[PDB]
Amino acid sequence: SYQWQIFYRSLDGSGAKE
Repeated sequence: SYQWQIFYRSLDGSGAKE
């Protein structure tokens, strides 16, 4: 239920960090 948990999940590597 979060931006990443919902988006990043689909994104191979959203966050720049490892």
